[PDB]
Amino acid sequence: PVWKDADTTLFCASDAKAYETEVHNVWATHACVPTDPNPQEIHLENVTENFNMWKNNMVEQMHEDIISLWDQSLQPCVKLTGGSVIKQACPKISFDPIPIHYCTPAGYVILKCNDKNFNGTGPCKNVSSVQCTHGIKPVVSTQLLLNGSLAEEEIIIRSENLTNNAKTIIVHLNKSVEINCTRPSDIRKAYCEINGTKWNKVLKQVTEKLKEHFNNKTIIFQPPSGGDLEITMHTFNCRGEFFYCNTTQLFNNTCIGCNGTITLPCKIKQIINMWQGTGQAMYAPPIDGKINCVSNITGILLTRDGGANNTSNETFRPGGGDMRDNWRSELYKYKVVQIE
Ligand SMILES: CCCNC(=O)N1C[C@H](N)C[C@H](C(=O)Nc2ccc(Cl)c(F)c2)C1
Ligand SMILES: *[C@@H]1O[C@H](CO)[C@@H](O)[C@H](O)[C@H]1NC(C)=O
Ligand SMILES: *[C@@H]1O[C@H](CO)[C@@H](O)[C@H](O)[C@H]1NC(C)=O
Ligand SMILES: *[C@@H]1O[C@H](CO)[C@@H](O)[C@H](O)[C@H]1NC(C)=O
Ligand SMILES: *[C@@H]1O[C@H](CO)[C@@H](O)[C@H](O)[C@H]1NC(C)=O
Ligand SMILES: *[C@@H]1O[C@H](CO)[C@@H](O)[C@H](O)[C@H]1NC(C)=O
Ligand SMILES: *[C@@H]1O[C@H](CO)[C@@H](O)[C@H](O)[C@H]1NC(C)=O
Ligand SMILES: *[C@@H]1O[C@H](CO)[C@@H](O)[C@H](O)[C@H]1NC(C)=O
Ligand SMILES: *[C@@H]1O[C@H](CO)[C@@H](O)[C@H](O)[C@H]1NC(C)=O
Ligand SMILES: *[C@@H]1O[C@H](CO)[C@@H](O)[C@H](O)[C@H]1NC(C)=O
Ligand SMILES: *[C@@H]1O[C@H](CO)[C@@H](O)[C@H](O)[C@H]1NC(C)=O
Repeated sequence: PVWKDADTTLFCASDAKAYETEVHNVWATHACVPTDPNPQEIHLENVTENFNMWKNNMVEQMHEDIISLWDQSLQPCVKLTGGSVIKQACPKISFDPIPIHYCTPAGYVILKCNDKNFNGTGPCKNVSSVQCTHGIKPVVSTQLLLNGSLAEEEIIIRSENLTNNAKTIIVHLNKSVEINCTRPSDIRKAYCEINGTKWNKVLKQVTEKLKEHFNNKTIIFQPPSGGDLEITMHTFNCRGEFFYCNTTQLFNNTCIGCNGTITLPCKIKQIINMWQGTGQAMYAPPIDGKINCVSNITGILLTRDGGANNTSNETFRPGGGDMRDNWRSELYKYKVVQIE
């Protein structure tokens, strides 16, 4: 077996159900093939391969997919794009993401890093070859990574350049923390419940691994200092509704009598700034009754403050400036190569 580094157009595979009206199933039924019924993972013995999650074309490929999934799936009452206004019908839709497998065509193969504490760049000594990645849910989110996979041993810090403060940091947790978001039966006010004990325990460990990477300086968390609501708030879609939740209680440092349930104030917003970059979208008011979603916090997006090089401290705020890193945090151990 011999291969070289290569980019190629991938196809997608799903367990999408053709009878479903849910938009991710609708999309993957007409835009993906069925899941590999006999997927074979092939260990490459005493091969060491280099990987680079920040320089990986599958990320931009998955990105183009999720954009076209959202363009076909969501129907706003009004789109505000490039100085024109298009207004269509905005019926409520069924929204619940499903895992998407990414697969190489003929003559290419996907390599998978399996070293447990791989950080995303550098050599991997435990390499396998696969035909499709594992099922990845396209969870659109800010501040927290939701419903993703877990690191298998220690918590991992991922960055293209930790000494560059403009590069987003991906925190891969080894322990999921549940975040239970409810809009009960003003109709836009909602709330997310988190186990404070669980979260403060994990974040303590996040601080200790960050301190391992910032030469034992004191690690401080802070809320985002300004921006649009999509930045200052943890946003996500629960059943077609766009939730905006204040996380200031999560990135508090004293709790690093607060060991019970954190209750995060949330609001369902009709008008949003589109993460596609294309502008302002307006949706209809939320459905009647209780809107609940229980998700797994599996990672944190952090950007570190600048100008503290002569300081005792490093101060980190939640979030990043590109949906692509959400995809990166599940595609980090994957690499396409051309078979030579
Ligand atoms: C001229 C600029 C237009 N710009 C935007 O409209 N922006 C600016 C930035 N590129 C990305 C921002 C974002 O994160 N939106 C979002 C929407 C829904 C969910 Cl569920 C979510 F988690 C996040 C939105
Ligand atoms: C390499 O990874 C495999 C698959 O995840 C796992 O069984 C173990 O960590 C390693 N095994 C060998 C033989 O290196
Ligand atoms: C990733 O691992 C390499 C060693 O292979 C190391 O040089 C690099 O700094 C690591 N990245 C981070 C963000 O720690
Ligand atoms: C998670 O990682 C930390 C170190 O990063 C470690 O102390 C802790 O035991 C790990 N937890 C689990 C459940 O593996
Ligand atoms: C990381 O960022 C710092 C400051 O932004 C820069 O001086 C350094 O050259 C960068 N390292 C790499 C490997 O690009
Ligand atoms: C949440 O994480 C647990 C393990 O931490 C896992 O068993 C469960 O399936 C996850 N839930 C979702 C919706 O991914
Ligand atoms: C989520 O919260 C609601 C109300 O706060 C509660 O009724 C429900 O049982 C909770 N679910 C889980 C899994 O904690
Ligand atoms: C938080 O997790 C602990 C274990 O870490 C568990 O015993 C407790 O029930 C949880 N508390 C809440 C409020 O969910
Ligand atoms: C950082 O702190 C730990 C404390 O456990 C210590 O073992 C380690 O040697 C320190 N490293 C540096 C470079 O100060
Ligand atoms: C989050 O809540 C705090 C008070 O708990 C408030 O001061 C802050 O302005 C809120 N964030 C936003 C973006 O409104
Ligand atoms: C995470 O997965 C659970 C179970 O599939 C789902 O109910 C929940 O809505 C998901 N969260 C998000 C933000 O998609």
